[PDB]
Amino acid sequence: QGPKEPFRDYVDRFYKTLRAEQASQEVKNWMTETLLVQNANPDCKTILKALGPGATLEEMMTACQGVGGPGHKARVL
Amino acid sequence: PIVQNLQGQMVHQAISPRTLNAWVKVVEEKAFSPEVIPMFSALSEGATPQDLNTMLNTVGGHQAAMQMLKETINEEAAEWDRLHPVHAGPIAPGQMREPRGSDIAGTTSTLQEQIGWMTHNPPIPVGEIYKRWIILGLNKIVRMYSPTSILDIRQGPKEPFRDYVDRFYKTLRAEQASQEVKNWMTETLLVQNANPDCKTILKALGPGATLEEMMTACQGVGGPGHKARVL
Amino acid sequence: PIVQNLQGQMVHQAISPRTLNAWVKVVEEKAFSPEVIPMFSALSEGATPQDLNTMLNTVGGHQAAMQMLKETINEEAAEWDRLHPVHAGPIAPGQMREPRGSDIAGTTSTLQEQIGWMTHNPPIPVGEIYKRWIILGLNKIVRMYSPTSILDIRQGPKEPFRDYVDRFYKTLRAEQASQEVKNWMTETLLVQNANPDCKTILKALGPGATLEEMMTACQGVGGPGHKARVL
Amino acid sequence: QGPKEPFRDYVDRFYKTLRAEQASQEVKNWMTETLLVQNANPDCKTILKALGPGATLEEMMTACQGVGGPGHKARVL
Amino acid sequence: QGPKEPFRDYVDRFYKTLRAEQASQEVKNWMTETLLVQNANPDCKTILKALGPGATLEEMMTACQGVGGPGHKARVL
Amino acid sequence: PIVQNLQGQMVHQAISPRTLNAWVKVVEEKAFSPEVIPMFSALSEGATPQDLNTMLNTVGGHQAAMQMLKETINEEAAEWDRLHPVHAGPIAPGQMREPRGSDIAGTTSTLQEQIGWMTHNPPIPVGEIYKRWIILGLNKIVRMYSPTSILDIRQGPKEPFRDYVDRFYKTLRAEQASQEVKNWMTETLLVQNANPDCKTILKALGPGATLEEMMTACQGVGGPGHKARVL
Amino acid sequence: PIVQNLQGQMVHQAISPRTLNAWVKVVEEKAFSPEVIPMFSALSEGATPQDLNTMLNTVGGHQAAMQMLKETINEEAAEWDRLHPVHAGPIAPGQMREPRGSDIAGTTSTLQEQIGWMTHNPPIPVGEIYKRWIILGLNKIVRMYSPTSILDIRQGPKEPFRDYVDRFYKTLRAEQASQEVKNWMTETLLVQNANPDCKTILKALGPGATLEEMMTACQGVGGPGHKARVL
Repeated sequence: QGPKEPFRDYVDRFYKTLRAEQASQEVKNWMTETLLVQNANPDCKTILKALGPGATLEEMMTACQGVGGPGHKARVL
Repeated sequence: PIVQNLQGQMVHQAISPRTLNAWVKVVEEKAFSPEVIPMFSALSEGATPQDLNTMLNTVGGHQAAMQMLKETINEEAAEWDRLHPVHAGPIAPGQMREPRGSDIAGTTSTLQEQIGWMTHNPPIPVGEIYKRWIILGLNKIVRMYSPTSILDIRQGPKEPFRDYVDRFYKTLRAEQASQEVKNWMTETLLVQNANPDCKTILKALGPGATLEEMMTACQGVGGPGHKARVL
Repeated sequence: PIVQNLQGQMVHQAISPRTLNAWVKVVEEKAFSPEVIPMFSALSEGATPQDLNTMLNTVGGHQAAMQMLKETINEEAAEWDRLHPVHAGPIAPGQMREPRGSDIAGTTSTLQEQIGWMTHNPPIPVGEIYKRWIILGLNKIVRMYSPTSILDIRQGPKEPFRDYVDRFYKTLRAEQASQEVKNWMTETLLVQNANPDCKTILKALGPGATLEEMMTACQGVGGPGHKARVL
Repeated sequence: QGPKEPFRDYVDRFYKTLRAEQASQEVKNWMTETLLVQNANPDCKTILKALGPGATLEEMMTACQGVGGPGHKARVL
Repeated sequence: QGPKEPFRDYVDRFYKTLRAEQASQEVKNWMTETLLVQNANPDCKTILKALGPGATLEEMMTACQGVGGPGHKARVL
Repeated sequence: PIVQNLQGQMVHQAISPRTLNAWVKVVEEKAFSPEVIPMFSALSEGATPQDLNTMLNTVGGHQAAMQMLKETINEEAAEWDRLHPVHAGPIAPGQMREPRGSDIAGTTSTLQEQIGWMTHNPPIPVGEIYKRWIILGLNKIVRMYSPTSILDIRQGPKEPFRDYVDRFYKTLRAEQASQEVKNWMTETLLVQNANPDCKTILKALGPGATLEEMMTACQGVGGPGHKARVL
Repeated sequence: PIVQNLQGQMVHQAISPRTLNAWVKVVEEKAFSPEVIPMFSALSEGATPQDLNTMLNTVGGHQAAMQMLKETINEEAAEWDRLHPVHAGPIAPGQMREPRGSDIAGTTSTLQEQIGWMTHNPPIPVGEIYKRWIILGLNKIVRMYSPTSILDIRQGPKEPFRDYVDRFYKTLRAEQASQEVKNWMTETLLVQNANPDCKTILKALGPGATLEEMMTACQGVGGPGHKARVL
């Protein structure tokens, strides 16, 4: 993920190439835990690390609809 | 999907490619819009579990939303399997082996066996429950999509009542709440977030006001007439 | 909808997706126009209550207007047991329950119950009544859509009769009045609302002058009744 | 109704004209209901709009009787 | 009702003398509809008249809970 | 009212003088405050309508409110006498004749007769309904006595959450709304009418916490989210 | 509460007006102070959930603590029900149901029903349990009340030991920590938080002794204001 690249584009790019997985279901789950913070840009990585381990995709998706993209307005409630 | 009754016993016919092209076009045009959720239900006919995954699997770009939805389906399927028509141990020969959470879907069920448990004895609503779980996942996706809350909608200095109302209904559509709660709020929130000029007109409408009367009251130019000095 | 005649008894099937696509596109572009109202009546042959309900729920851009229609169906359903027969409550075993006000639509009664009372016993016009109520809602939407009144619509100084008369007809569609009263109003209307250039030749056709004769005169004069200088 | 014209003169002038109209009752009732409010002066029109739809001449005149003058307030003339 | 006397002050005074009236219950109720507006000041009276005929004490109190002071935009101190 | 069981069958006794004097003083001290509503129910020990009516009849200065309460009680009696069974005119000998809506009232009933229906034939709940009607009228009075309402509550620029919530708790017993609505209102109101400094603190805590947890979060931060710290 | 036993069987008498006034006045004048907790034990002679609930509901302006306390009671009732589910559901004919965890709450069960399981059949201490739950709620409330914390206490320059020791003991009331931990803390805090002039006196007194001996020395040396200033 680039510094000006939004989180949603990065997630779509990950899921789009994950279609071509050609690998185990166990491996996909195992990768999914680390990959999101691992390939993240420095701007969004701080939040992803703050959420930390033991978080589902729904929980992370909910958190990430609050951070937005570069030059955006803050979200609160 | 399964079809035929009065002209003989039901037969599973392959879903139309025209419908698949329309689904791709709807996804390209407005993937995350709330209007997609009843459109999917409306197009769905003769629930055969295997066919229900075709809409999910033929999706283009927004694969991530479908993958998140599958985790919701898995949670619902597991909850159903363990708390509702739960079965585990031995069962008599020939029996349809009381379907498990994964077996309700095409994931661990093969088509000839699946069709067999649908047509041999009285209907089993396996596709119907699976379809309900998809609606529960779709309800989450519109919530994830939404960028504005119910309170974020306000009428600016030069913004018409018509376009203010449009935005209020658009965020209300994605609010996912009780019918009573939506109504109880609608009476005050429109008045609270309205611009001063229109707010005086709205404030004197009074309690128990119908949407039809609100539409007739707000129809004209909204010039001189009413005076709020009593509330 | 329920359909089948020549081959045997009627069977509940789904609306064509090809027709649904055609309906969706005209609704996207001509949403509040009365030209879509005959399409609704013509295409809704053999209507089943649940299927009619899907059309209302799948609304896009023009959602706010549709919410007033949702309220109207509920009020009409209530009126159907308050002004029209409430029809007791208790019923002897082996009879199909019979439809109460909310049972006319999809709100409280099931599809199996709807098909059951339309097939087992003489057909009940529940789909026709709901269709009638939806059309009544469309007439209300057209009424609220209207932006101008008969007195307000006056022909501009550079405006021709052909473009003015179109605005009068568009305005007239939303007036909801008896034909005799509309004729009675129409009689002096064209000379009353015409511009000064148009009025001199328009009133020169004789006593009153029928609308076809006014159109005939309009054809010969050309443009706003003067040659050249259009813009 | 002009700027200083009262409702009593205005309604009487309308009835003086109405009697010579020689036309069906439904047409008369239909034009009567909307015309009086529309051709009323701004000051009286505001009160007529506040009173609003429903009833017939008896209740409307009864309300107008209590309102008095050419609108605004009592203690002018 | 005086210039700066709110409805709450005025209504308490009206019921204070009604305690000592010693009259028929029907007559007291029947008189009350006219008496409340009759002894009201013109600023308060205009809004009381705007509520129209057939208005209960509860309805009048509900209106008087939103009238504001001895008439809005006029000093109370 | 009527009291006694172990020592023998029920005997009539009048209301205590300290209770009556305390009731007079509480009205002088605290007027129509919502705290008086549970206190009045506690003070009114033994529900005999004629004795309960004595508390209403001994009220001082705030007589104007009592007239509205009296009319409210008359409306409630009218509702009771109409909606619930009216019963036959004559009655079989030995029976005391069942109380009507107006029989609850002190004006229609005689005390010996009133005690009779609470000690001869099975006890009629006349006191329970008479108190219910009075409580319903007192509920209307707190709305009239209110100087502000929930959507008019707002946190000032320097106000700490303690000052803001002290005011909210004072108007809380003037809400008189359903628990379902009240829970939703409590969740929504506090965050949206908060000052910008407090909004950051509330945002940091976020949804998914108890009243105690939110209060603990507010307690720890100090002042409106920081203030003077001379240590 | 249910009064006496010597004369015969227990008799339900509503809470005394004098006790109710005294309780309401103490809450008003001392607010949310730690001293209100033993006063609650003192003014609650005879324990019945409904009567105890009425005392909480009679409180004036100071409603906020009562609302927080009410939520805490609900949690404790829920906890008792899931902690002990052994007697849950239907019971044999002749038994009056007997309390469930939620029936202990004054907002759940009825007054006659509450007395029934306190003396008409085997006594369950529901009132004493409700009092204990209230005390747990009060322990939580004094955390909110507290304005200064032990390590932030610094004795002023002209401030004497008598003000300082009083402040320390008053502050320590709301910590709810065990006596062994409190006694261990008490050993070093007194010389640590002391001002320079009083600190040397405590250092001089040194290890061993007891609070009476330390206070005896401090009381004997007098105030910090000297008449030479060797201090």
